[PDB]
Amino acid sequence: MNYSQIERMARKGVAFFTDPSRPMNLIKQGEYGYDENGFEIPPMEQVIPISGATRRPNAREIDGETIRASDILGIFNNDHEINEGDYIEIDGIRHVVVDARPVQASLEPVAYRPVLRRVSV
Amino acid sequence: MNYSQIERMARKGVAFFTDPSRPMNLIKQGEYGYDENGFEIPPMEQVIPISGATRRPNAREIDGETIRASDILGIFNNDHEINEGDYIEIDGIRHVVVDARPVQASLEPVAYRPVLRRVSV
Amino acid sequence: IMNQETLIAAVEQMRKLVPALRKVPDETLYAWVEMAELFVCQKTFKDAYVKAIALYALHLAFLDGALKGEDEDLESYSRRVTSFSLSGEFSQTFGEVTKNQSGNMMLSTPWGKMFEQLKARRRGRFALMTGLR
Amino acid sequence: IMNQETLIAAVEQMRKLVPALRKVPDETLYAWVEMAELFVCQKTFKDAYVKAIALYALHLAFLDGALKGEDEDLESYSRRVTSFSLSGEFSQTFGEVTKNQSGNMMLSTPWGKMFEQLKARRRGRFALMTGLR
Amino acid sequence: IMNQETLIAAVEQMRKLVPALRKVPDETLYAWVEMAELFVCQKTFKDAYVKAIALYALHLAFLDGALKGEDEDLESYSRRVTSFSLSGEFSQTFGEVTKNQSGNMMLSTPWGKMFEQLKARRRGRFALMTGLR
Amino acid sequence: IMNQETLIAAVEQMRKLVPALRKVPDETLYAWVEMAELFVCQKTFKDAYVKAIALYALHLAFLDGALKGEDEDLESYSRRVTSFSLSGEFSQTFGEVTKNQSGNMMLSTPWGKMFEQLKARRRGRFALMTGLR
Amino acid sequence: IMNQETLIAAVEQMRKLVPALRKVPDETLYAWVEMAELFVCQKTFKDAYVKAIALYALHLAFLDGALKGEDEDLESYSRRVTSFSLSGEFSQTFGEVTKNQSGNMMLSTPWGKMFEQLKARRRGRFALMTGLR
Repeated sequence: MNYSQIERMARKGVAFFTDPSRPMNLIKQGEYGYDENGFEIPPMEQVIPISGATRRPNAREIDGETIRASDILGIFNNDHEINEGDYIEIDGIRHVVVDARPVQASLEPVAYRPVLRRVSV
Repeated sequence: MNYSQIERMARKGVAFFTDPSRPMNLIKQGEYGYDENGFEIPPMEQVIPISGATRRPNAREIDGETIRASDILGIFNNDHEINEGDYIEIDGIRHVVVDARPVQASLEPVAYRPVLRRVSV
Repeated sequence: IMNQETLIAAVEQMRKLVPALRKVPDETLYAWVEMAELFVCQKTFKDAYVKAIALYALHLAFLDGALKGEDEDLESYSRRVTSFSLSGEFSQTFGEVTKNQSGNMMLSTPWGKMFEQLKARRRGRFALMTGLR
Repeated sequence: IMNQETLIAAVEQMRKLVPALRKVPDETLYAWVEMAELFVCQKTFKDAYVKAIALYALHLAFLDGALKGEDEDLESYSRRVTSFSLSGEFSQTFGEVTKNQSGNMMLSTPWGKMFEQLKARRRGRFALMTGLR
Repeated sequence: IMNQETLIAAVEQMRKLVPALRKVPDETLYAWVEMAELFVCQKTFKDAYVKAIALYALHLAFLDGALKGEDEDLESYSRRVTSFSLSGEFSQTFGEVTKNQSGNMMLSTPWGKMFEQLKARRRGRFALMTGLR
Repeated sequence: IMNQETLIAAVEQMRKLVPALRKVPDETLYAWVEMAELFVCQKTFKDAYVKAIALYALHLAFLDGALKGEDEDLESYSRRVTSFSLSGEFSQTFGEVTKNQSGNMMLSTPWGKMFEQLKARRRGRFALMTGLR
Repeated sequence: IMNQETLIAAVEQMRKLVPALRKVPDETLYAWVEMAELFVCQKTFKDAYVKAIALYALHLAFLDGALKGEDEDLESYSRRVTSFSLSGEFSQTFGEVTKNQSGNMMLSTPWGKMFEQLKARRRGRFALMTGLR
């Protein structure tokens, strides 16, 4: 039981494999909604600082067109919970969190193991 | 923590399984840009020396035309940062870095494990 | 304890010895040092009393984990984690730093051994006595 | 009943010695201290009686995980879980902390060891007696 | 305070003997030296006082890894990480270095052994005494 | 040390015994050798004093790893790495060079044993004395 | 200096005993032999002096890998690699040769054993001394 113990251990573990020099940011957009005529723009960014761990790099090939893209998997803490379509900014390079994957056996997940795919293509 | 420890260990490991007698080089191309009519050439080569190790050779078969080419993997150091579209000169043979694969958990990745595919076909 | 200057000096010397203690709230440091002053004899040292008291307080708090308790913890004082791992992300393994076959209990931390050797320098660890009158 | 404000001082002293006990309901601490006062002498210390009783109560509580939660602790005190793991989520193992050697029960927990040293400092570890007339 | 230029020479010689300490801030080393000076005598060496004091301070700093980082250190001196691994990136293990067999605490690090030999050659390891009349 | 030709001869002897020290900057070797000459006695050898200085310097610097620290290294003197491996590229496992159950600590490196044998031949390991007058 | 033809005979017979030593430059061997001549005596053999000096120098060189490569050796004499393996090409493990049980440093290499056997056969392994008036 005692999920606070799992929480503290996960926090220390994530802090172990992290570098406090990589600029990482998290972008949450929301609350859109169209005009009576049918076109508008959502004016909100909601960017916040964050830090964590990354592993398993992979490259992307689409049809041989030389686009040179890459994707990552991550490990994070339980502050500023991750949603299913948020943006993660890494070193000036933006990725979409395609999957959250919270390491879970209870509510208020102890940590997240997201899968990131590079923006555009 | 202390990623310099991992840096030193990786450098010593790469120096272990390497031969300082294989002519190896790195080629970077960049700074193109077209003419007002639509055709020109980027006049630069940017070749630099480099050393490392390779593993897992694999031949190339297309449809039985007997072209007889081969492809390999690499292990490299943390200097002369490897990009996604660079050329690697191996013992008279050129390859293109199709995949970088930095072994990374922080900034300035400790080492690279690139995938090299032979030029032309 | 006899004043506050000595207490502040002891806490500051302890923090100089262990820079990690600078972020710990000083209240727990006061508590630990005023509990450790019960064991030290200033008649014996009379010049390095602050050094000895800081050393003993550090060893006392680092015996087996007694300062390990921050504002949030549970009753893990009877048991020690040996390993912890996420299924497919990372793994980590712990262990005890020093074996203590001697059983004197005072050479359980480096600060304890330092305090014993400092005690032998100032006034020997012997105890020789005779019945009087 | 042992003196009320002295008991309050003892319980708050052990609480600020181990901050993790702040969340524990108070009356359990009252019961533990009122039970532990049966062991320590009075005139032997007569100055640091509060510190000594706090130390011994803490040692008694953390002897072998005798002090548990309120209801969340399952009715299993003769059984200890060494390890557990969920399928693809996490894993963990455990182990002992002290590995005692003499079976005195006193050099088995850090609190017990500190109380033992305090007793040796204050009164002694000797019992010399002879038949009276 | 012991002579300022002698202390500077001590820290300088220690730094040039162990290059890795050049990055450590000077004041922590100052504190370590002025704390370690309490052990050695002067008339014992009177020529290699700087050498002996630097050796002993180095041994104290490297006793059980007591000297740690400033803030990068986490408040666990009672626990050591035997091994750690990331999932598909790397892995590593650790272990003890010396495996002391005598419990002298001077024969536990190379620096302690070096200082022990220096003391033995200069004055000796003996203490013969008798009562005054 | 008393002059410069003996110092240069010692440095040359060390470098032509172990050639990996040719890359090491000289001043560190100078510090090590002038520190190590504090043990060797000229009157015993009087002919192979340079050889003895070189042997002692090599053994003392290779005792357990103190010259390991070059211009950049971290606080790894208290822990030994036993294995290191990338997840799918290569691996490497290390181990101790010599076992030393004797504990004399002169029998820890080959240079130490060579020096001890040289001492035995030139003037025996004995030390026999009597109280004068 | 020993006679030049004696040194040449020693080094050449050493090379024919161990042909793999042919590739090393001829100056390191001169240095090793000139250091090893400080151990072998004269009247003990007076016949097979070249054989004895070659055997002793070989034992000194191959004691614990004292003789390393020219530059290919890394500055790590206190660490041995027990195994190494590349990911998908090859693997290899390492191991010790003698497992000495006497702590003599002469029953550690075959050359040392041969040298002691020859010494015992020719002169002996004893020393009876009596006081001179």
